[PDB]
Amino acid sequence: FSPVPSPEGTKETYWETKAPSSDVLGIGAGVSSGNFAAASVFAALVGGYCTGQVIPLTVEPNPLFLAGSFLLPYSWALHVAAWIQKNNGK
Amino acid sequence: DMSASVPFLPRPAALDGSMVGDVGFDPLGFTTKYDIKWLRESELKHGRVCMLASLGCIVQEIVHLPFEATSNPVASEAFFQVPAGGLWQIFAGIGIVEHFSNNFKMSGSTMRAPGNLGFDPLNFGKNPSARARYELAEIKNGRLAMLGFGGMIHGCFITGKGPIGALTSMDWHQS
Amino acid sequence: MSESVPFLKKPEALDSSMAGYAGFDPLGLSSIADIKFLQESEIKHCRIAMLAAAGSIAQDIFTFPGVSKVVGTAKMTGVHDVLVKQGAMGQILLWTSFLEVFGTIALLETLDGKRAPGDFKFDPLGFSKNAETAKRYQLSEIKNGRLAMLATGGMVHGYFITGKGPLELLTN
Ligand code: CLA
Ligand code: CLA
Ligand SMILES: CC1=C(C#C/C(C)=C/C=C/C(C)=C/C=C/C=C(C)/C=C/C=C(C)/C=C/C2=C(C)CCCC2(C)C)C(C)(C)C[C@H](O)C1
Repeated sequence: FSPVPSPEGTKETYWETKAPSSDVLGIGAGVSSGNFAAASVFAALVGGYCTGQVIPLTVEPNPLFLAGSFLLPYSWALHVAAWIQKNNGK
Repeated sequence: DMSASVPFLPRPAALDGSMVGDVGFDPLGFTTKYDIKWLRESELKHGRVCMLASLGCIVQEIVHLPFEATSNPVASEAFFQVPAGGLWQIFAGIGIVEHFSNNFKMSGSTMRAPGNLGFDPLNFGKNPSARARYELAEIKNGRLAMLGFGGMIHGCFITGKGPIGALTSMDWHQS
Repeated sequence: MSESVPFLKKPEALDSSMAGYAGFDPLGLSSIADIKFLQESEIKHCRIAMLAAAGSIAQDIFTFPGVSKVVGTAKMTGVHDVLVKQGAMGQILLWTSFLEVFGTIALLETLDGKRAPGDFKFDPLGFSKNAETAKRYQLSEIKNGRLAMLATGGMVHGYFITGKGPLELLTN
């Protein structure tokens, strides 16, 4: 009804292809699919290991293991980015 | 193009080396959000209050009016160690003199050179160039007096002595 | 292809002109972040690291008047804990925070394409007035700074094992 503002750098992200354009990856638009796939596997193993090392949680835990356990959900987004880049020829 | 005070930052577009005190020193972009006439008159008012306050704090320890409850040298403590009513009367005096001085104006309404409120009964500014030089003197001593008065009043919170007393006996042999 | 790493491809973001270029970016991190941000970040890490390695050596060489009486034994990172009880660190923190505030403004101006990475125009002595000798001092700053990051990490970690401190650990 009036112009709706969006921040500078807003681009068109609607896709009807097999995979979205690499622009949907933001700052990761230039990373290759091999690098996302290897980072995804790495993050999944390190995140699962760190998660496993602190499943009995105690009042004093190792702080690095806590931070490293956040790599398991991050790996899901990494392998989705690997599928997007492999189907974009990157 | 580049600020004189800060070589790497660009010059604040607003200043243009026109007002006295313009060494291009506005890194945080405060002139873009407010009018500079209001800011300059505010700067002059803060510096004038701080000049009066610095001189007052200095002399309180050295010389006090010889009456009971006016003998506490430490400025900070002298606020509490004094009749509340008398200082309250001074606060009320600060109100009327201001309303009359600025002709009864707000932030937009105040703008008349900024800070030129007319209270110069003696003819010091004979030469207009001597007036400009005295303006540079006023702003620089006002800036010094702002930092200086802040520095002594926080010394007085730390040392508990007063300006000259804190300077003369500064504990070199401990923290 | 890349110079430093012959099997790997030349980094896209990196350029020959960018001082201290060896074509070294195997993981392609320069593609992820803005290259000017990484350049400013590397230059800043270089300068902090240079100061820290020099400080580590100097702390083993001598001690400013009165410091022996606040801290007796602690040499590298132990001194920081005693000084935070005092005002020594808080003071450095406050003034460096103030200096970094204008560093933040400088970063914003750089990221819009105007200022150059690490260029704060701080050249009082006449050391860069040639623009060929200037290029050599820029590259020397980056190489000494990179060496200093590795060194500072090396010295602090050696103190973590032994507690000796850098030069005394060299002696014993
Ligand atoms: C921000 C300013 C400021 C503030 C809040 C105070 C506040 C105080 N002072 Mg200090 N004082 C100041 C400035 C200030 N003074 C200045 C500038 C001087 C002159 C150097 C003094 C000299 C002074 C003495 C000698 C004594 C106080 C005392 C006091 C206390 C009681 C008030 C009193 O009797 O005043 C008395 C004020 C005077 C005798 C002189 C004031 C003259 C003015 C402010 C300076 C000249 C200004 C100029 C002509 C134009 C003014 C315009 C203005 C009216 C808007 C109170 C805590 C008394 C106290 O309890 O001390 C512990 C005391 O004995 N003051
Ligand atoms: C990252 C840097 C860093 C840090 C955090 C510290 C921190 C400390 N040092 Mg180490 N030190 C440093 C650098 C550093 N120093 C450097 C560069 C040297 C000289 C080569 C030293 C030499 C040294 C000795 C010999 C001793 C300390 C000591 C101390 C402690 C007391 C605080 C003090 O008085 O230091 C004061 C430190 C200095 C004054 C040196 C700072 C010099 C740099 C070059 C400052 C330059 C500012 C720069 C020119 C401004 C540029 C402006 C531009 C950005 C526009 C504290 C742990 C004492 C201690 O506890 O050790 C047991 C001690 O005895 N330091
Ligand atoms: C914690 C703590 C504090 C502190 C503190 C400080 C100052 C902590 C500083 C920590 C630093 C700077 C660590 C850096 C380590 C460097 C590493 C791991 C590089 C390894 C190089 C590798 C793997 C490969 C290198 C490579 C090789 C060999 C081959 C190719 C070349 C290259 C790529 C170079 C305090 C002061 C608050 C006190 C408090 O009580 C305790």
